[PDB]
Amino acid sequence: SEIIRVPDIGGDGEVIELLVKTGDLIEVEQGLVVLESAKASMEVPSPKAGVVKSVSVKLGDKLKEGDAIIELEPAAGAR
Repeated sequence: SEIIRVPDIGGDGEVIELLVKTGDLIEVEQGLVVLESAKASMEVPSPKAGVVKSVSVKLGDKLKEGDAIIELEPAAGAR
């Protein structure tokens, strides 16, 4: 699995709402979270089609770029 931290926003990223859960399988397109900026709010979908494994963040919490956000587990066959 790979950890997905905050991308390059150019400022601080405050979590507004969370439309995901643990064990939920996302897709390459569906949104994932809604962070707000100092001049515009941006959303971040799932960067990989996997199943949420653990949430290292919360709703309303603040995070600075470079900080880990969540850990998706893209079962690449494994079996």
